[PDB]
This record gives sequence, structure tokens and C-alpha cells, in this order.
Amino acid sequence: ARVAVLISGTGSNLQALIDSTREPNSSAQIDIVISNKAAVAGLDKAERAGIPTRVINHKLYKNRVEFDSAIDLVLEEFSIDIVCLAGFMRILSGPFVQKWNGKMLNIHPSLLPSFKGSNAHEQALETGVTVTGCTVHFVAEDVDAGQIILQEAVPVKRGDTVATLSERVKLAEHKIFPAALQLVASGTVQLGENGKICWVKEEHH
Repeated sequence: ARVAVLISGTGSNLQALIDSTREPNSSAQIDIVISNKAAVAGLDKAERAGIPTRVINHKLYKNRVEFDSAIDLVLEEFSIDIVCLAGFMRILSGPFVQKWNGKMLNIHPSLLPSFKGSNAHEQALETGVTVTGCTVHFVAEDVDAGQIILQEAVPVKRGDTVATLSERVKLAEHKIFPAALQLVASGTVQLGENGKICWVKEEHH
């Protein structure tokens, strides 16, 4: 499967994803990284890795649909099969999300449905949970919404700060984002017609 990563900044987990695709039995290759913002660190990560990049500036388009159509055209040109969102900060239009239904993954630094929205590590600490985690899911129209592929529980430790909790969750993300991509890229996990996850036994051995 040919994979695009959409970013807006540092491309968190992008290196984890690249490294996983270089493993011997990978089902995925990262073929393009697209940012809506010029000269961000995630672009440099992609370029240093030899991966094509594009910048699509939302200010050059009249509205969200036209902007997202420009993203989709690049995806079409590069024959992309699967999109991963790695810190992408714009809300994708309904038409775009519908088109990519079941082929677009995002990650969130909580065990959804807990701690939706921004600042999930601070929300976990303020709430006083002892277990948090991260979640990889298919993207649906409501943000953080969409069917869950993988989750990993991560402990909150006595004394944690936002920084120490965030680095522990990030280590889990580095595990589950590539693992989820491989499941989807291999066809082991697909989104069924019923809109629920399907774990498929593949014909090819």
C-alpha cells in the first residue's frame, strides 16, 4: 500500500512510521508527506528521509472544500492508498472524509472516548486517572471520532508532569501508529460495509 502522511508541524510519529516501512515484511511505503504549512520540521524529516513532500497553503483557496480538493489531487497524482494524519491541524471537509473513509488513520494521546480534544495529557493529570494511553482510529467526520483500530494503555506515575506523561505516551504511540498502519496496509484490518472494524483472514499465504 502507498501511504501519504498529512502534517501541519513537527510530524510527530512520522519517523516511527518511516522506520516501520523499511522493515523487511512491511506492507506499506511512505510515498509523500503533505503539509499545510511551509518549512515545518516534519517536512525536513520527510526530505531527510528521501520522501517527496508538498505544501498546500489553505490561504490560496476560497474555502475548506477547495483546499481539501487540492490535497486530494496530490493524493490522486501519487496513487495513494492510505492516509495517516500526523499532527494535522485543519478540519477535513465532509466530502474529503467520506472519500477516504476506511483508509485514513489518526492517533490521539488518550484511551478514547476519554479526553477528547486538545491537551489530553493535562486533562489526564487534572482528572487524576492512574491509566491513560493512546488510540489509533479511522477518521470520521467528528474529530477523535471514527472506528478504533488499536489502543495501548499507559500508566500515570506518581509525580508525573505533562512532559513526563507525554513522553511515556509518545513511546506507546511510536509502537501503535506503525502497528495500526501495517494492519490496514496488509488488509488484515479493514472497515466493513457495516462501518465497524473487520479482522480479515487473507487468502494469500
